[PDB]
Amino acid sequence: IKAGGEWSPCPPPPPVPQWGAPQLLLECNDLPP
Amino acid sequence: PQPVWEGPLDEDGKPHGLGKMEYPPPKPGDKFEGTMEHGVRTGKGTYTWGVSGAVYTGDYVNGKKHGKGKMVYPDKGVYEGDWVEDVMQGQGTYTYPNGDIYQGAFWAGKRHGKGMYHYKGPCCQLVGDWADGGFTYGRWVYADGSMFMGKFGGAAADSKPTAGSYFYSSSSLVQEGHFAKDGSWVGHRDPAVGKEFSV
Amino acid sequence: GGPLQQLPYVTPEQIKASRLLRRYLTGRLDAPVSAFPAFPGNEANYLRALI
Amino acid sequence: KDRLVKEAQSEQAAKSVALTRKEAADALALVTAEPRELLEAAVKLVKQHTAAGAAYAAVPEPLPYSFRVLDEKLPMLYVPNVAAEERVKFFRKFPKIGSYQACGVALPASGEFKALLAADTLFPEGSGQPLSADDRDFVWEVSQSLSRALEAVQARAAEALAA
Amino acid sequence: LASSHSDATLSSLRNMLSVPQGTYHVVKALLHLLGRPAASFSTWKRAHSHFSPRLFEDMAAYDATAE
Repeated sequence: IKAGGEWSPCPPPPPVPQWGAPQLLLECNDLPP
Repeated sequence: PQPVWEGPLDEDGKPHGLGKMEYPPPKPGDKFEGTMEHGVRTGKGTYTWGVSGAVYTGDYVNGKKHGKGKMVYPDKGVYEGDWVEDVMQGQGTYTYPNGDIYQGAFWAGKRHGKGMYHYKGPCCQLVGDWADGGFTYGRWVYADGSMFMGKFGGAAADSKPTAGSYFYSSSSLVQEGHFAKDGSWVGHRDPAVGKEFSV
Repeated sequence: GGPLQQLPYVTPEQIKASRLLRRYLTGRLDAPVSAFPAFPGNEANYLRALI
Repeated sequence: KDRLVKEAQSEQAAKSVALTRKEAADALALVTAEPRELLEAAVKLVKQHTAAGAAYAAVPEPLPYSFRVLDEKLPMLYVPNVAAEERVKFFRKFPKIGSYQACGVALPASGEFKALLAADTLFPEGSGQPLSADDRDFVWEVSQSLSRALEAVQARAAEALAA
Repeated sequence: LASSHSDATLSSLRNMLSVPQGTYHVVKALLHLLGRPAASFSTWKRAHSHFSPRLFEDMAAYDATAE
C-alpha cells in the first residue's frame, strides 16, 4: 500500500453528451419541386 | 434549381404519393423518399442528409418528425424512440459510439425522466432519475454487486456522487456518508454489515 | 521453497489502473482486484504492477 | 441463561426454515399434471423460497452459455458474474448485472435433458448479488424433484398411449 | 367421430414435451383452415395453447358451404 496522504474513491465516467454542440439541430429541408 | 420529384403528382405541382425527391447540392444533396401530401410529407418516410450523412427512417407529420422513429446521427450514435416536433421526447433508447446504452425518457433532446445507463468499458450501471442529461438520484451498481445509493450531482457536477451510502459485496459492508470538495469520502459512522440497497 | 509460479509481463494499462485503487492482497493468485475502478486482470497482474 | 436461550432459539428457527424449504422441494416430485404445469409449479417454488430475482424454466453469434449443459452433458451450471462471461444471452437486449444458475432436468434411467431451470438475480428486478449456497442447493433439489415428476409424466403418457 | 375422442386426444397431445412432426403439421394446417391469426401457432410451444376442448366444437361450427 502506497502510504501517501492522498486517495479517494473514483467517480463514475461522465455520460457522453449528444450530437448537439455546446445548439445546432439538423432539420429536413422543405422546398417544393 | 428546383428539386426533382419522381412519383405521382397532384394538381398545382404538389406531390401526393409514394415517391422519391432529390434536392440540389450547394457533397451530394439530401434525398427524401416516402409518402408526401400537398407539398409536405406525412407517413413513414426516409430522409438522408447530404453533408453530414445522417439517415432518419421514421414517421412524419406536417413535414416534421413525429411519432415513433429511428435516427443515425453523423456520429455512429443511434437514437430510437418517440419524437415530437423533430425533437427527441418521450420514451426511447440511445446507443452511443462508445457502446454505452441508455434506456429511458427524453425531453427536449436530452436524458430526462426515469432511466438506466450502461457503460461499456466498466459494466457499472446508473439507474434512476435523470434530469437535463444528468443523474440526480438512484443506484450506481458495479459489475459484481457492490453499489452506492444516494444523490448524485447534476450535469453541473458531472454526475458525481455527493451524499449517500456505499455497500461493498466483497466484504459485505455498508457505510453512509458524503463527499468533501476535494473528493475525500467522509463517513458519519463506522462501517457496519448489511445488505444491498433493493428499493 | 514449494511451488513457484512466474508472473506474466506488465502492460501500461495495468500500471495506470493500479494507481487508482487501494486493496489488501487476498493471498491467492486468482482473485478479482476490483470492479470499479476497472482493473484489466486478476490478482497476479495487480501484484506484478505493484512490484 | 438469557444468552443461552437466545442462541438456542436462533438455531431452532434456522432448522425450521431449512425443514420447510426441504419439505416444499419434496412435494413437487409427487405432483401429477401436464408437463408445462409441473414446470410452472417449480418456477413458483424456486421464486418463493430462494432470494432469486427471477426464475424461468425452458423446454458471429456466440453460442448461448446454457448450451454448455447439453454439449458437455454437465447437470448444473453457475455463473457468479454474467459480466465476466460472454456467452450469456439477455432477452431484452440490455446488458444486466448479477449472477445466474441453470441446472438441467435429466430423466432417470436415461440421460436426455428435457427441461432447464434457470434462476438469476439481475438488477434492477433482482438483488444483483451472487446466490448463496443454500439458494443454489434449493434450485438443485427443485430440479431433481421436477426430474422425477417428469419421468412419472412420461411413464403415464406411454402407458396411456399403449393402453 | 373426431369429437368422440376429443378428451383423450387433447390429453395425449398436451402431455408431449417434444414435437410430433407429422401430427404437428396436420394440426397447423387445421389451425390455418379455422382462420386463426397464424402468428400464434408457428412453433409448437405457441401451438400448445390453441388446442383445448373448444377446438372440437369450432370444427363443427365452421361453415363447409362458404367458398
